[PDB]
Amino acid sequence: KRKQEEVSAIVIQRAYRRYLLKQKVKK
Amino acid sequence: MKEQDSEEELIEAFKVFDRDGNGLISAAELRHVMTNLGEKLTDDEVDEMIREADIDGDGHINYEEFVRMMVSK
Ligand SMILES: [Ca+2]
Ligand SMILES: [Ca+2]
Repeated sequence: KRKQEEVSAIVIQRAYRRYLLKQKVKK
Repeated sequence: MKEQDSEEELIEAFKVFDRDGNGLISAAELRHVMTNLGEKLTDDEVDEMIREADIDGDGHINYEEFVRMMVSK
């Protein structure tokens, strides 16, 4: 068992990053 | 570095994550969004993320917990 406390954070952080890059069209 | 200020954005993600619109994110609700967003997660993988965010130990992610998870390193 590794827990994945850091990795688990990336899974959620990355998921939100895409949502912003998609929603935040800017132009 | 910008986490506490993310509230403006972190608050928008809630309405998008909370399909029930009750103000609480469960393990089935979160995994549901991950699928559409383009992320495959198992029932165990998701449940592990809920506990990490669940500060009250009820099995649901609230606003105070949402920011914490986002502002967690
Ligand atoms: Ca809900
Ligand atoms: Ca809770």
